[PDB]
Amino acid sequence: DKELIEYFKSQMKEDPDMASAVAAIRTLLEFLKRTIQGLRANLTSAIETLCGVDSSVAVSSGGELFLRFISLASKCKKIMIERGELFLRRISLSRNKIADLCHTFIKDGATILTHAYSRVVLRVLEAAVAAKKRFSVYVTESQPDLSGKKMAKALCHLNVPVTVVLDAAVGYIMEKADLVIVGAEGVVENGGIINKIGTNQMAVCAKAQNKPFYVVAESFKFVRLFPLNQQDVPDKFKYKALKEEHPWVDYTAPSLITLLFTDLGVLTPSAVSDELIKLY
Amino acid sequence: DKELIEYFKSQMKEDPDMASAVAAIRTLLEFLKRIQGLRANLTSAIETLCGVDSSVAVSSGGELFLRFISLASLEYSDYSKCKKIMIERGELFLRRISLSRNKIADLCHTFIKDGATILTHAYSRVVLRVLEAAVAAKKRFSVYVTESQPDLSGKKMAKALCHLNVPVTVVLDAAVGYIMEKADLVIVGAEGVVENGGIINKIGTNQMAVCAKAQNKPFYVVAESFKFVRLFPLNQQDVPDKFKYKALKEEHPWVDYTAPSLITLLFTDLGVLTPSAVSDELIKLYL
Amino acid sequence: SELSERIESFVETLKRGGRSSEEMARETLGLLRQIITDHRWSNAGELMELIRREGRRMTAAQPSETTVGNMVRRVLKIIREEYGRLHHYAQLQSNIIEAINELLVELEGTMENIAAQALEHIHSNEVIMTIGFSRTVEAFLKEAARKRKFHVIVAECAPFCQGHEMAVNLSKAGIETTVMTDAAIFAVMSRVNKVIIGTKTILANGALRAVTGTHTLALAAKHHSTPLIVCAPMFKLSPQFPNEEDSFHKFVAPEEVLPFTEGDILEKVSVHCPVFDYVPPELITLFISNIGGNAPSYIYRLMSELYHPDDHVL
Ligand SMILES: O=P(O)(O)OC[C@H]1O[C@](O)(CO)[C@@H](O)[C@@H]1O
Ligand SMILES: O=P(O)(O)OC[C@H]1O[C@](O)(CO)[C@@H](O)[C@@H]1O
Repeated sequence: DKELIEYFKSQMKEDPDMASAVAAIRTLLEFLKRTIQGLRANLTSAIETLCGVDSSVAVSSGGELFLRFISLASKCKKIMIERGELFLRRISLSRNKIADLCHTFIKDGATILTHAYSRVVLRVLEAAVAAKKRFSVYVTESQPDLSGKKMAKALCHLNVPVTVVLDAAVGYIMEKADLVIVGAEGVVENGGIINKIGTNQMAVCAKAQNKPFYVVAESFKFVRLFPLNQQDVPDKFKYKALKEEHPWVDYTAPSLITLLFTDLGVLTPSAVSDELIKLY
Repeated sequence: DKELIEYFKSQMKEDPDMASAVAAIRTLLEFLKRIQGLRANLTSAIETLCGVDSSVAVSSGGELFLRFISLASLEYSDYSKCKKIMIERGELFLRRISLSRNKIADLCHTFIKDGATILTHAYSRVVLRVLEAAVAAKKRFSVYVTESQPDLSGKKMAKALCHLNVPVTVVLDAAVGYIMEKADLVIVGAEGVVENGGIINKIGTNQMAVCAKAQNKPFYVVAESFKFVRLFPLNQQDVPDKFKYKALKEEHPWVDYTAPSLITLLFTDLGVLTPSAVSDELIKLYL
Repeated sequence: SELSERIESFVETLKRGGRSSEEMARETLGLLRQIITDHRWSNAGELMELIRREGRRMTAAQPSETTVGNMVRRVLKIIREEYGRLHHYAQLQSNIIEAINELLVELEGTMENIAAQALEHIHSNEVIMTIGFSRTVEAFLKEAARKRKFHVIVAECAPFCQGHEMAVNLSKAGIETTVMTDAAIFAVMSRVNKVIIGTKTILANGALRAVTGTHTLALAAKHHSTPLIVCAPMFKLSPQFPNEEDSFHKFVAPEEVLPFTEGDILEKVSVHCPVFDYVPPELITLFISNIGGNAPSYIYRLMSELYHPDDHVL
């Protein structure tokens, strides 16, 4: 109950490249290793405490799928841990599938524009330079955590011309961008995405100039929310935990998104919804 | 030639509320106090003054003064009589733009509804005056201001606007598209108004406007008469590198061009203007 | 053998370009039916490798002719679904054949089922504007012309003026037609009530690769908010997304655009002449299929029940 939080923090510690939701799944499944009737009640408390320490959408989404990817099977605890281990085996290969689908969408000599920092966009570009494509990356230093500089330092090792553009200068450099690639922190039920603050005005500018806005999310980031504006995003997700507002996420409408390169194949935004309807 | 720069810096020092272009006007007018080679001296003053500030307003505000005095030389020619008609006409020009912000405030504060919630960019001594006149007319509203990296002028504005007892929020620079639905209208102060009626303001004004037209929020610009520059950009590259730059690689432009389709109205000195109307006025300010 | 020589005959005809799209799909089905009959294969795996290899060479012959690739993928889906329901199976060689025959009668009725929905989308005193010469759209406009009376503007496609024979075909059936010059699409767009076009290929996101004027057409249709109907059957439905790695453009000789008699300036001028033009799905209103009239945003689902996701890349 308390060892769960420190074990989740550990699963952050020995690998930061592993996603937050995947860390939640790993600590959740290791909690499942330790009556099995109504065990959803035990795991729901684990989900609530795990979303307490991490405010991200993916932790309360990917953990929700594991609450029901084990509950689609309905002793049964052994088939539960077997199917859960299969679930973990098939989300360790998400970023590779996304990279394989998405690096073919980057033309040679292109000039992409990305946002804050994401292990998926970084992997898309890592696979694109491994396919002997050459391009340049514009990354916005996203306030307040400055993870644009972290991405550009993590992407300069790939020998890519990367430019840490200002957070305000998206509308300036949007015309110098062939395509926009962002990593979603959660994909809501209408096909839009919930991503680090500033993704929305990246999209709104991009559609103002008809630049394709590509999103590279994963399968476990499919959350059941249906926002209609930036109000409808819950305060659980926006606020991470001289007056200042300071959210950390904002909703991007599905009309602004050209394609999603999720784990389960390339989707139009309209193709997201039944991929949530199927999981129900 | 060097004391010119020192005097311009002094006019910055003992007057921070005075605009950069007005400081250029004052120091250039004193340089005028010290035939047709004098026009060349004033052009050199333009070059040296724009070389140390590089704002659009300085190279436009001083450039109208190269024309507001040379218009009188079209009427008559002399050697020292022309210099004195120059100084009594330049003093009129200079005292006719000391009243600019008040006129803009009187025109624009009637466009803020009671209980509104405006959104503004970095720091404008004109937007601040529009809101100062709007609270002096017993209107109450909310102000959202972006902190507007790299110099954090939004925090300076919100510190300069909290004394007015207005609920002001220093929103993050990335979060314009988030709070944009929480905004009834957008008021920005242009650093220069180009020939198509669009504006050149601090970086991030463009995506404030593009979000605005995405939600049909009115985007109001409060510029002044001397900020009417003769440029005609077609994209963000067409803005000169004189104006964009004040000096894992950083880019940092400091200004960007806002298209005139994104602007609802301009509250300039010389009346409320449609973005088309600006072009006429520019013709009238250069024949 | 007869079959092998017919395979390279088909491949070389594809390369040189020597027929309509429905005939292309029918000949592809006949060829693939022959491949699965006359070759010897133990189980379905070897035959899927064989079909995949031959589809790879027919696709690499003319990559912009995707009807043959689509029908290779449809046969592959049929193979893996008629082997799934039996899971070396003796009757499998028969079973696929019957499904292929059920595909070949799904074909030769594609144009009738698209033409049946003509009256639901064309009204009296309408003005319709089309671009190329597609047999699907002319049957659509000639089934609506039996009952109602309307105007059709056939904007010719400039390099190969092929809207000329379309407007000759339509004027013989009594539709009052207008031939345009392809520069006037934005001009006459104000009058036009619906735009009904055909495609070479419907890509997997609802976008379509069509005759070279259709994007310049769709932009005008979106500007005037004219609905852009697309009449295209399910062999023209290809599971490829518009990626930059694969080239979807086809470029033909510049003699179609700038003739060889120009002379010395031809050593300096770079003439291109593409024949296909990408139309993004947000400029489309409907796809009148042979199974209905569903929206572009449904096309992904039509992929999942036509082609297996392992068969996308061959
Ligand atoms: O690293 P991930 O899992 O791709 O997260 C994607 C998004 O989540 C963030 O890292 C935090 O919001 C964003 O910077 C990023 O866009
Ligand atoms: O109103 P001011 O102080 O004359 O300047 C207006 C604009 O110029 C800047 O001060 C610098 O670009 C911006 O902060 C402001 O938007």
